[PDB]
Amino acid sequence: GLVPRGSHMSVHIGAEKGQIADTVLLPGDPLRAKFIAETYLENVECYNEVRGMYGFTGTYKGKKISVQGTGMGVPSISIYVNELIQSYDVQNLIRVGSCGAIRKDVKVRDVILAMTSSTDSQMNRVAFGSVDFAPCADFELLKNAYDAAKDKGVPVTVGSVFTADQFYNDDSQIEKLAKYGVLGVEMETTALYTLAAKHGRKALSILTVSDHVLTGEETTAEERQTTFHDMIDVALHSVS
Amino acid sequence: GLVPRGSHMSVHIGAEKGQIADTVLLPGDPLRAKFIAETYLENVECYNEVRGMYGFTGTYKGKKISVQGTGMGVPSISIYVNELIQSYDVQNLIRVGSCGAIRKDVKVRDVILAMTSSTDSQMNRVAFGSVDFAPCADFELLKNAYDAAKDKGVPVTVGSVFTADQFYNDDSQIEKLAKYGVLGVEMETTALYTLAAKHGRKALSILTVSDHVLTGEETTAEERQTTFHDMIDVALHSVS
Amino acid sequence: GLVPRGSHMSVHIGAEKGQIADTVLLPGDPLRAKFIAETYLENVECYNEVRGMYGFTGTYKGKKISVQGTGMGVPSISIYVNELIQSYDVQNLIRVGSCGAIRKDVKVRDVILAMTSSTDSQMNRVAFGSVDFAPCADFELLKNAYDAAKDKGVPVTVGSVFTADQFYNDDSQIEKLAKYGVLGVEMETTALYTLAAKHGRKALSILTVSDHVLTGEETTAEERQTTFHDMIDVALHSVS
Amino acid sequence: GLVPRGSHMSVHIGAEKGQIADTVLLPGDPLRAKFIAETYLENVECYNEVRGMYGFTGTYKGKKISVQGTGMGVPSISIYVNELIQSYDVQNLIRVGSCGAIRKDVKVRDVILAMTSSTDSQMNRVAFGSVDFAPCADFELLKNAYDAAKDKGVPVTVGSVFTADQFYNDDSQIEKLAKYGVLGVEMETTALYTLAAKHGRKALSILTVSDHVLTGEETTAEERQTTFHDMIDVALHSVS
Amino acid sequence: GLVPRGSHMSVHIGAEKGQIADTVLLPGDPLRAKFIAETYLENVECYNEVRGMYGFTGTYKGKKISVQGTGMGVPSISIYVNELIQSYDVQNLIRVGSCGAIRKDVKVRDVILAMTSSTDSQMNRVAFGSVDFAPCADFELLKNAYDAAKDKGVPVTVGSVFTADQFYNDDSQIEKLAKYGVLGVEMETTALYTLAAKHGRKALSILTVSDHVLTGEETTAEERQTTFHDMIDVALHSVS
Amino acid sequence: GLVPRGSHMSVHIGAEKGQIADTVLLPGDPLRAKFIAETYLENVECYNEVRGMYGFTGTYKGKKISVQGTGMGVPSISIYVNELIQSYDVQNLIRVGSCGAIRKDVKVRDVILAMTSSTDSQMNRVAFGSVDFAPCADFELLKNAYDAAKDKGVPVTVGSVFTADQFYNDDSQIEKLAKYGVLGVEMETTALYTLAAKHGRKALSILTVSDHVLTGEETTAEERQTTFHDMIDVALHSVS
Repeated sequence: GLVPRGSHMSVHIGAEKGQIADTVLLPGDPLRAKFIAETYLENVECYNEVRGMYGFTGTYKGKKISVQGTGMGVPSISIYVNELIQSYDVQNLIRVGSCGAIRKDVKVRDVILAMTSSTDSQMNRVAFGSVDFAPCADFELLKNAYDAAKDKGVPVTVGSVFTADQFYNDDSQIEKLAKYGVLGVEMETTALYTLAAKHGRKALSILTVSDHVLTGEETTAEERQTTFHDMIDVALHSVS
Repeated sequence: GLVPRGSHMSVHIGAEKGQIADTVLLPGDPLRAKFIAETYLENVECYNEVRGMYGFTGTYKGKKISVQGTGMGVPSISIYVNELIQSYDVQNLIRVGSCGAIRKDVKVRDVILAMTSSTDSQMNRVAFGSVDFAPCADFELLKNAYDAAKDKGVPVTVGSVFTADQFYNDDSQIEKLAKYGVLGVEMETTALYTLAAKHGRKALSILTVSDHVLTGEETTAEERQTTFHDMIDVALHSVS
Repeated sequence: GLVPRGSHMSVHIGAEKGQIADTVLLPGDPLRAKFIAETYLENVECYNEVRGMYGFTGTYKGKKISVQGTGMGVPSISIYVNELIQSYDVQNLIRVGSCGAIRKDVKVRDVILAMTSSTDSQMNRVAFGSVDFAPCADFELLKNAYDAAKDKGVPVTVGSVFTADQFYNDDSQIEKLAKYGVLGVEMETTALYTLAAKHGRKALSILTVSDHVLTGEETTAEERQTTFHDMIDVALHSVS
Repeated sequence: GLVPRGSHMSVHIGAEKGQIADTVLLPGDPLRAKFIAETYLENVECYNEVRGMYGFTGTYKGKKISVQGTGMGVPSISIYVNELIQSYDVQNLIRVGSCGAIRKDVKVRDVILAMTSSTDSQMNRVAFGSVDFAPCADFELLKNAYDAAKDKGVPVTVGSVFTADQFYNDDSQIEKLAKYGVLGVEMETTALYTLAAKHGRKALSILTVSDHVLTGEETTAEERQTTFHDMIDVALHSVS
Repeated sequence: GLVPRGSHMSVHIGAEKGQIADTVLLPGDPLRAKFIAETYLENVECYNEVRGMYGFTGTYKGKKISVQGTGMGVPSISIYVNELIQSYDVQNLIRVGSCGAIRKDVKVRDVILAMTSSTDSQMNRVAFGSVDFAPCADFELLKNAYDAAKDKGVPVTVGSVFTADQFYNDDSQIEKLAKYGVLGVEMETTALYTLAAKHGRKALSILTVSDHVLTGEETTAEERQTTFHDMIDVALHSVS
Repeated sequence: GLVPRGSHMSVHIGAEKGQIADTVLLPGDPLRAKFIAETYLENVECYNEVRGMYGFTGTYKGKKISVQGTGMGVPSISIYVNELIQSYDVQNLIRVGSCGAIRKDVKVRDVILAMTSSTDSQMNRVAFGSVDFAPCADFELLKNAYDAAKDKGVPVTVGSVFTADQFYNDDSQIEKLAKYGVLGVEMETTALYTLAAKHGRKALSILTVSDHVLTGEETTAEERQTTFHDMIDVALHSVS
């Protein structure tokens, strides 16, 4: 190929049978996938370079864990999640990413566990028409993560998020969503939760606050990096 | 009035401030409201008879608790939940009701805790248009309920439900909903969860299975009554 | 059961074959069902106590008439109307209820006969998708009611209503509906008219004004009660 | 102009103030407008030739009546009805046209009076969004027409119709519409009823059967023409 | 018939096979169809008088060309285009009409070639539901028209238009459409392009400016008539 | 930062304003952006490494050109296009990518120029509601591309495409879209064309066939690489 190609079984992932673990962390940024795998895992290998969307496999306290970049937005993560599920038999899928907080009571240091997500994606209206489908986290994964946070005293907030198609949106309804108690905005959760459930696999999204969208309250690198480490510790402890 | 009238502040509830507790159990059937209050609570008073939609307040373990029938469907529960929240300052709202199970893996003895609900009600499209709003349980209540169930060894399943407008529906999508992991069908949760969140109150729906919609298999009175009691016990332990 | 159970053939109505008349009046309030049956009919029997949603049968000038509370909202009346039609072979279904007036020209003393109803329920979009279905009264019933009113001099207005899902609605379009000539808001007619037509039965909604929703002009008990009497007289004279 | 031009106040009608009566019959075919005016009215003048969409004014038993072709479809009739209402102060608008019957029980000789109409036009969703708006005939006009038919012994049916955007429609739902009681299909009524009501004017559609859509039962010229004459006689008598 | 009838094969066109050319110009105004045929073509015959929607066939530099009025709006043109395509085997369909300009940069003398059209017609949502279908001109016709205009120095602008259902529309989104680059508003192109494409025929809409919608800046007869002649010259040269 | 960060002015592009050209080629795959820049351009520098979404700038025959990976799907390309337009004042935006052909008449060697795109993205319904917005290519770029292809003898097809949200879609309407003349499926064009038009910039999507969706017929490496090189050659000649 002119550039790396996927496998016949997975057009966007150039891996073979067995190279991807049953449990996969899913950051949006493939360079964060790299950073996570190299910083937290042992015996790391890169199994995918197709489209520069790096995927890695290594071990955490003897258990195989993969870390796969998803890109941004429902259509991008849907491609990777479908291929992970259908071609690599992945069982547990945990997004680890950022969100923009939309309520003042959402604190910079809180690790957010998404129970569900609202969206302006049409993906579920395409499937259900007049039905509003509410995606749902796997409770076992969510509870294990909450327990991992609580056991250490890591601040954790459990609620809902909004999965946006338009990062830049002149027609945003973030103010109203915040009034209805939605915690923050990201670009992946609705797809991860819907596709995992449709195929009987377990999904969870863990998120940290990268900014406060409505107040412009600033975040610092120290705050963001500490909370990021807590997020990855929670994700890994919860599956251990 | 020709029949009992609501109060000026609450057109559908004939009570006065203080007569309803800050925690209210919400069965759909006002005769189950009566049964619950008289069976489980002490020193019970009926504070509402408007439209025969009985509401009661009594004592459980040193606190006042109320039990208010809601009727069936999003529009009916919305009227009672709005009035309880806005006129009686209710803080914790816990639906206790039945659902039709739509998956083989949902057992007759399972107490269901709804994380979220899908719907064919237009109530959220009316507010949000192109946005699919995903209603969300209060996790504090949900986790307390889960912990109460686990403490006794009551079987508990945590996931999503479908809030139907049409109990009889030629255009039902319950097969597809079940494929997407939805546990069962009921007629209230979307409204309870959306309105509680909009007003910063805490809600949870606890459900027991009254029938298996897709396999057709019937429940026994012994199965239903056992699980009903388990649901009420769990409910009475959902608020810290 | 712990509380009254429906019959096998009608989950929400605990009656047997023959106990319900072929002509049924449908107030929303089951206590008004009781008031109507006991005040206007002879030899009254209560055939349903399931969910406290009382239904009665008696005679009016030798004709059997039933009066069945429906509860509030499209989902609730849909349950009762489906069971009445499919399980008890009911032929004539006449709602007798209240509405909030939305036009200054609608007088508190006018009995309203609904030709059709607009709605924000999704029930018909669930069935028809891109089609806007316009529910339609049975003209024979409507004509007979109009003639009954005119023969005595009872004030009568014929036009359309709006069937709301949300009695409390921050996103109401009642101002625009009034500009388009809609008379008032209630919570049942769309379902009654659509379901009766689907099954080839005759329906009509007769309504009286409980409130002036936009002008804030209040109604008195004397006005409401006289007009209620006129409504029931029109319903019964019209079927005689 | 290269061809006849509308007036400054009415882009599609080349008339002056006063040339159009306050009561206007609205056939879809401008040649039927000519036929009706010439055959039924005295001292006929043609007030419009713009776009060949003929409009005429004459007298029937001394009352001024106009007959204006509308063309086919919601957008075409909307142009004429808006201009008639807004620029010529028209008060009573009565469509006289054809429909395709969609029920076996609709008889070829029955004159149809439309109480309301369903549609697949987006015109009302454009205005109301999540609301299904149900257009409504003026009851005074409808009742006058019904009484004129009964007085003259003309067979008459009253019910609802469907206003189609697509005369040829691979995605038609007319079989389902017929099951819900809809009598026939035409292409104008939703716009006439909605726009007349929006401006506080009176409208009615009277229709005769030109075709049996679902059965291909045949109609004859003699049947069609006799019933057409009945329709026009009903329209004119109802207005005098 | 009381007035002219269509043929059995084409309900709205009273012609026989062979009488209509494989290339048809489609003005909305049948009097403009007449003007075009009589002014530009030789040996003209009128093949249709049904509903006064005149169609003509003649020759231009020896080539058979038909000119068929369409009426206004998606439903009217859809009737004529369906019949032309399905009953008369028409291959090339070129609308020649007017539009209201919605941008300052669209000049009164510019001949507009529409690449595509937006709409508020539901015709494509009826077919595709959640999909936004974008109708597309045949590029060969478009390029031939472009080349014909350039050859003479006739000013030409290529871009998109908006096909409106409501010429008079209180809920218009013209301002937003102009911001997204849409050139003008007309009432036919979406239907023409969609139906031509569905049947593998070639379509193009050529348009001239009759009005500036947002500024009320005036056009004169001399401007409109000169540009009209340019439009017909481009259409005919382009098929020569 | 833990990984590369965007500029304050462009959250997802870590470049200084002067590092990006006024003309940007937009492949979905950032490794194809690398290949394009290294293969075709002189004096190449990489200006972005944020999220591994590489962007490069060099010269082609003396003209400054950038090549920026967009990722897959409307939300991803919308981020990059908004930042290019708003923060780097990019004027010409040309997607160079793959599509799945959906018609037998689309040949493997055909370079496709998209005039417009349909979609199942909700992005335009979010903005326009009841309006179907049809995105439009810049005709100047399209015509230059067409002219360049013809000059070289590269087979070119001009028509419409479908912008999918779901690469894997159980509810796909590909068969119907092909019937309506749509050429192929990709995941970016609607966003590119909509956002460029909204901001008065010029856009075009050029596409090559990666496979035949509906016949399973595969392409070969030699076919794909030949046509890729044709596409880039054409693109490098689309700006006037």
